[PDB]
Amino acid sequence: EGAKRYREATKKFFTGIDVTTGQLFDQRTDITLGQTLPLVFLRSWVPEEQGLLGPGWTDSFSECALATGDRVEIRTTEGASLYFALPAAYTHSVNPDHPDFTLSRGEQGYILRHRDSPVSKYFTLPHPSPRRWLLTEHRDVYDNRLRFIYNKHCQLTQVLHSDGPELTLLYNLRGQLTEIRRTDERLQEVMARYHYHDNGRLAEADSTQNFHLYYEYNAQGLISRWSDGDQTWVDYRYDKQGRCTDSVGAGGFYPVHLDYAPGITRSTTPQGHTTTGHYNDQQLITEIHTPCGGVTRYEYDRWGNLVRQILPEGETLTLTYLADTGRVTSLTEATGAVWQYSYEADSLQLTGMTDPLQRTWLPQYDEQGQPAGFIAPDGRKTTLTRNAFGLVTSETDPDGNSRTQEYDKHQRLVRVLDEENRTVSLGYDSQDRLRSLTAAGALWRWRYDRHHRVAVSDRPDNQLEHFTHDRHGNLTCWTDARGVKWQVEYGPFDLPVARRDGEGHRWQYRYDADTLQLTQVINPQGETYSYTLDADGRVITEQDYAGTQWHYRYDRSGNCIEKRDGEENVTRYDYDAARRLTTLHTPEGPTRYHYDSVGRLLTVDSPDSTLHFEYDGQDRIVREIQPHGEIQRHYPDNRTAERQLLTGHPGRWQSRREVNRVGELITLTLAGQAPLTIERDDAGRDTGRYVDGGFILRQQYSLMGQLTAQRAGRNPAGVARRYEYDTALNLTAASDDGQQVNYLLNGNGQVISVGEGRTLREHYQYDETGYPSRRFDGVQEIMGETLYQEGHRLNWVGSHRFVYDRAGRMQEKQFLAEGCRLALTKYRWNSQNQLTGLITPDGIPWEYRYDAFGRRTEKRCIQSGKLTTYLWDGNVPAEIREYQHGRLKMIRHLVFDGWELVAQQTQAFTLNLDNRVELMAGEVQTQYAVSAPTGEPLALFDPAGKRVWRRPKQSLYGLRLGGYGENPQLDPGLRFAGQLFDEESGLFYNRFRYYLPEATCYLSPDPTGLWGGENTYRYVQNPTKFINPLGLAGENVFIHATNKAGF
Repeated sequence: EGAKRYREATKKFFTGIDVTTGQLFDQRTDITLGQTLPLVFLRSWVPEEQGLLGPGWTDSFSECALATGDRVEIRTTEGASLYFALPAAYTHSVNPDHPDFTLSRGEQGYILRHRDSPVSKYFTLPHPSPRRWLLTEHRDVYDNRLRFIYNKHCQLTQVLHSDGPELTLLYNLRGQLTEIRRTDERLQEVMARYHYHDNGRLAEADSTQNFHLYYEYNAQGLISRWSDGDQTWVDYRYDKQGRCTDSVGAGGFYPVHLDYAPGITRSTTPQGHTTTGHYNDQQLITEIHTPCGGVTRYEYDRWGNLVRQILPEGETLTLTYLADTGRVTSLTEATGAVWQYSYEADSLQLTGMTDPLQRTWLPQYDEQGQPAGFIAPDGRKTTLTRNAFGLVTSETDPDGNSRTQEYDKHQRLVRVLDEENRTVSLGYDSQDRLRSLTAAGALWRWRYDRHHRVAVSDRPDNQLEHFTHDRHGNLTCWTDARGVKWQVEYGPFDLPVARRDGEGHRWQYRYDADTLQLTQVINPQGETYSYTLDADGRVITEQDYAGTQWHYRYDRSGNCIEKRDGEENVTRYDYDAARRLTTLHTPEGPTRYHYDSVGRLLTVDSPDSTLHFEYDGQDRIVREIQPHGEIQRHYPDNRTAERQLLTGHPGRWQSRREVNRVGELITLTLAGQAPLTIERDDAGRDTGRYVDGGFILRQQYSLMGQLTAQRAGRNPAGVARRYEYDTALNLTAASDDGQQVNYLLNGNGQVISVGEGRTLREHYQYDETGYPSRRFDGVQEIMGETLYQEGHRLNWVGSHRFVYDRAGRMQEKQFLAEGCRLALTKYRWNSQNQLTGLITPDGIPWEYRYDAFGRRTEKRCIQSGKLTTYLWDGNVPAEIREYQHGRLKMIRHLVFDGWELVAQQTQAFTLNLDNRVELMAGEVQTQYAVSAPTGEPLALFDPAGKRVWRRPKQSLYGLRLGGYGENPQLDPGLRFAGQLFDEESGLFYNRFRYYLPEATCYLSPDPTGLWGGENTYRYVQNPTKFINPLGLAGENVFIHATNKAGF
């Protein structure tokens, strides 16, 4: 037939070119406006079609309908038309091959609507001369409109949007469209420009909001070369039948060769690796063969609905349909879980979904049939409200909490009022660019360049930050409020090839030609980090800056089934058909995972521990079983939670938390004690905690949200502190009781020196890579020239020499004094997680055990009888117990609010009779904490308000350099956020890695890789403004202090 099936553009497979036809796919958006319904000028390439922009180019404004007396054809902006049979005996028609569209008869012409959209298109203007009907408007069910106005001689001159926006089209004497201008409330802004070759084919397309592109054509009127005009281009060569055989981009990117045969298309790279398609007579892809092997197969209904998918290992996903509706009723996963759907009879709109656990959700619909909330499985309704224009003005939860929105006369959102009656106010330029935002008495403003990109930001503090974009919209330079410049450079495809710090040091990147994945990083000291890719683009080996290597192997479907490190340790993985990890094999044994029908973990079994979980209804966890204890969460209410810990000398601990309708803790209650009240500001920051007639804490914040003061005590000595900040928001000074400390920083915000009363206490220097290593003094003098081996691995630190393992772990530490004999500290790493495993100091050994999540469970020393056990409530401890000679010394129950300690209870046991009795069981004592921003506890207070413990004096990077005060036994054991102190070794325990304070570094390389950061052994850039709470990736403690160009 003289037709081609319509495809939805998500069912098409591309290389470089549509594999099924050898046809170039180009589709570019040039304008985008409007608030209620969108006004979008989009153009696409279809060589044998015409419209605005001349031969070959067609666009959203030139859609039309044709009617051959009883059949109607709609010419959409895709490569094919829609066909409908509409006799004079019928009001509406549907075609099973594109069942989303319905065509209905109109007053004059036809009306086309897509099921899941509110917008309908009216082809109701006769073109004077099958019969051609022009597009005349779009209309919402809300009677919003977008009107197309034609002059005499049937040119489109204007497009009017009922909100306000309004476009004028302009033509030259040859009728060629040359410009589109926005002509709206005395505006004259030019929105796009077009230029043509002498033959009238489109030569250029300059778009204010988008890109400037150029086009060249071969002698057969087919595209030969498009370019950015600066560094990007792709080149195309064609066969005698119009099909594309070769493509090459700039820089050697995307090199493809295509071979065509009837039913089969194979595409090959310059290396000879070949992908193979198969497709059926409807141009639906049936098999894909990848170059490493592996065959994926698809099977279709007679109307081209996908019914079955088989992955190359045999995972089979099946579907079933409601005969001709095109509506899916069952989806069966490869694990056998069945999902079920049902639809309304009169109109094919979803009335219910059932999941494999027999929970049912019911969608709800307003008048005009637009969604209006849902009924949850519990029977609890959520509702929505809409103004006369269809904009959501109210949303409501079954608790009665509600969120409210208000709209300008141009239907722009101008005020958002949230569930806690905090308000945000917005402001707009005449061109609808977001000009202003008022959030909490802080006012933000922005200015824009001629391409509608942010030029200047004007912060609440009256500071100016400047942005410079290239013509393509890549942020080439950022200038912060100190005038330091951060710069980054872009290559052939807006891939960044280099970036330069404010100190001026430069980094470089290299990309894979076939896939544009990152394959190399060059250090400012010339060291290199590298990936090697498979034929399928999988990473099969990576190599570290120091030259450590890892190797991987994969299965047919793409899962990773083996890892080999450089110590010859082979880790293996087995997966279920849903790609969940199901077994882990290690030199130390198997670990087994078990799941339910829905993907919820029920049991992890491991060489030395077992975890169990139970869930209740809303996928809250209600029980956990761990080694050493249990947790039982009650949840009596939507805004309450009660936790009980049972451990065992049987012990129990209870707490209750209450929440302020927006998720923030506002009260804490410990069983035997009067409650603690937490106050919240309009930004949700904690401004104070108090116990009635007792402890009170008060805190102040700047308009940039940084903490500027703390005061605490028996309000009616405590702590009394102040902070000062730079204009780039680095901390410059801190003071307590007048003892001011001063920090000075280089052009990276790294502390050069610490002065405390004009005396210099500490100073530091940094190398070209940012490692906090070169001459430094905190407690001893560290020299810079013997600090590192080959790749930021430690060589000499004072009188200690370090030896490293073949796998890049630290293996020994040697105190080579030359006056004393050998002192050796030994570490015994395992393989599952580079867990420390064991340690031998100058004498007595110590051993550690871990859970199945990487969370330490024990710490034992058999020689002296010391054991420490831990119970965990998530990413932070819940209970700690400490034993010697088989009896308790201490127990700590701890409550956290984020990474910041809020309260602590402690019982202290001691035998006094020297008889087999656990004597003098003491009384629980509650302490309330005051903490620094980066998570270090500063002081602890009695509920009555008396201070009972105070932090010793401390170095920038954590070294203790004062003495212990009163009550050293009440020290919680916490350092920066996420870390615990090990006094036997002087190491700070992060979850996945161990930190050495004396060297500012971790003992082992990053568990993830370059995702964690470019610096594999560095802890953090600045201990006073960053935290690293898991061992994986550092983050800013305050928002608005983040680097906007990236790092």
